[PDB]
Amino acid sequence: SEFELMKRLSEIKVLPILESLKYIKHNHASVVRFGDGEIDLMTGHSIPYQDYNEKLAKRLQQILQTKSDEKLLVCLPDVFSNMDRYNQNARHFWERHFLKYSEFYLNCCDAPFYGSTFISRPYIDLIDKSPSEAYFESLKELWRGKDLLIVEGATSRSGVGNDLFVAASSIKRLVCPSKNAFQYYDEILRLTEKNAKNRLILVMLGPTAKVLVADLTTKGYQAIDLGHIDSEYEWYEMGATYKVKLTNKHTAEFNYDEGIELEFSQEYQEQIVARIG
Ligand SMILES: O=c1ccn([C@@H]2O[C@H](COP(=O)(O)OP(=O)(O)O)[C@@H](O)[C@H]2O)c(=O)[nH]1
Ligand SMILES: [Mn+2]
Repeated sequence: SEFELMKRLSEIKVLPILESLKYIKHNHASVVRFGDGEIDLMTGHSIPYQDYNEKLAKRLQQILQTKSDEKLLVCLPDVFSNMDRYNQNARHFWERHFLKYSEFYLNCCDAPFYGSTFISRPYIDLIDKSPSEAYFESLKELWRGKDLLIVEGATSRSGVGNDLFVAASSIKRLVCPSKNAFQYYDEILRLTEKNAKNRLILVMLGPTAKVLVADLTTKGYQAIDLGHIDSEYEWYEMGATYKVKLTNKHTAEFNYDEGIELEFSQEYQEQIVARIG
């Protein structure tokens, strides 16, 4: 029975958002997050913004086997216990997901603990949004007073038009393709390294982000996979109750980057070190 698989899967232990953040800070750890799309890719499917690629799938599988330590926190969706935190559509989505991949989760995810993939998703799927302010405040402490290198796609525009990164000392951006970034992986890694001197690296780049963080970490850098944090922050700032489309940039869960009306932001443009693609 699926019910019995649900119970068995609750053996997986995830540190929820605030606990994950305490871990990252205490340890100055890199962070890689596995979401539903990564599992889809690893098992042979194409996902929003990234076509199936066998080399990518293999790297993702290797990275998932890495133990979490003071250098790197490996994260999973925080859905194996206390699912009642999430709204009905999210609960259904996630249970369907881990039931489909029960064999994957039961067999490949045997570490003593994982961080939360939802460090990038601190608002919209929660029934009780009261803790979200605290979540975002804790997140911001990661980059307060830091020089940042943000590696993201052309539509991501993380922090653009909002105050998410206002307390960062400086921002440089490596702007990559908004879809199929893995095709340019070697160049992305090469230019990230070149520009990372004395910077904290934040990556918003789908499955490619996980490989980048893994490789940067092996080279001794702290790099944090932050995914869709910008969409969540925008929804939080407007007090959104549902996933509303942003007009000026990519929006999480809108899976084709359609209908985007781009603006010219001099400040954003001046932050761009190079474009890849
Ligand atoms: O080839 C790609 C794949 C995705 N992204 C960006 O990656 C971010 C989302 O990353 P992820 O899937 O890790 O987000 P999560 O939902 O797990 O927070 C968004 O800004 C996308 O625009 C990108 O720019 N290029
Ligand atoms: Mn996602």
